[PDB]
Amino acid sequence: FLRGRAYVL
Amino acid sequence: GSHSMRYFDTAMSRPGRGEPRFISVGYVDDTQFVRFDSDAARAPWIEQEGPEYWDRNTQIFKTNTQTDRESLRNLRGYYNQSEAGSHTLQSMYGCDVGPDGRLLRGHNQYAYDGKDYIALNEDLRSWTAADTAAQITQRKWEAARVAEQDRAYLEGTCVEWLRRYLENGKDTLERADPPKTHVTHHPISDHEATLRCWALGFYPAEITLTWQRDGEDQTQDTELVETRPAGDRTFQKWAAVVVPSGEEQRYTCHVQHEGLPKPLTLRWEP
Amino acid sequence: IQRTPKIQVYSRHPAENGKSNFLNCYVSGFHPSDIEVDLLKNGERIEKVEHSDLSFSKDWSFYLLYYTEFTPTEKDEYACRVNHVTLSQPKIVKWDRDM
Repeated sequence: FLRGRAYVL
Repeated sequence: GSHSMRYFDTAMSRPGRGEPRFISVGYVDDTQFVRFDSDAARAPWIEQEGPEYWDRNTQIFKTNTQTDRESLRNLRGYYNQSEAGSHTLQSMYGCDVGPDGRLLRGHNQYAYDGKDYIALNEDLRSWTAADTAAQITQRKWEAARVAEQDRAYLEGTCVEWLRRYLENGKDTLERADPPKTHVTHHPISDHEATLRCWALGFYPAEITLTWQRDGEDQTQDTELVETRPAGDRTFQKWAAVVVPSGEEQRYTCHVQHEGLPKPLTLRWEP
Repeated sequence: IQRTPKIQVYSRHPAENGKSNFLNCYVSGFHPSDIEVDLLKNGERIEKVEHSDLSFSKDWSFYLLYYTEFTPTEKDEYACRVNHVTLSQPKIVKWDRDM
């Protein structure tokens, strides 16, 4: 199950 | 036994040829089970998941694509790079669990143009930044409490879905296929020959193939190819040593693999 | 900053003349990800070759498997031809049944 990216680099 | 789930994500810019391509591929152990690709015009045990699963994952992929696209813009700036070149952002994340399904450890790390950039530490609470650009990312992520969110995924979602996949895919995922082995012999010259120890049809990929001479490891003298995929779920590998003609019986090939009732010791059989 | 591909050419199953099989070209250890791979039969490019989905190893380097169904014969020669930014000229690796 994919993890959503919390914040841009 | 123990198992992992890992996603391998690649974003690559391509100035003049549209927006950056994003691809994410998911694995359980050495088995790929899903692929998402922004350029797109899955495993059997995953097909039974149905619409709620796919919609939510597709949704997450789309949002991640947006985010990785803005990350690429930021990274270009952090490194004073022109808008003309192609660049690559990669990440690997997932969890390792034990036989009981409990978390052994979590992973979430990133690389830019092939170089380590930032990684979540084993504690799932702090970051290790590779350079001053990654220190800016670290600052931002500390401010926005990113580690807390990634830890929630790793401890929760990751472990819980790995457990489900293992149950749904148990006939394959929990099956180790042992290597089929043989030793071949090829004269190089009148005075030397190559002994090659083969391992074929094994799963998972992890394997140990070694040659001994008189019981001492021939690490330096062994040519060992990288383990390679057969295309049918299984893997292959070989190890070769050059030996003086007539001395073949001083050499033994040793094979360790999870699928083997017990370790093999092999010799050339003329 | 760039890493040149390693190349292995081999069959899915042990090769037996006249028996249907799969010819593989595994390219790995390379960076960046753009790469050109062709399977050759007696010097000529095979059509409708498949490939795996772009992935990478723990050291971040990419790998791909290119493959096609084939029936080996005693006469026919097979090879893999690879180009990458790190290569001045395309590298050719011949299929050797014993490797």
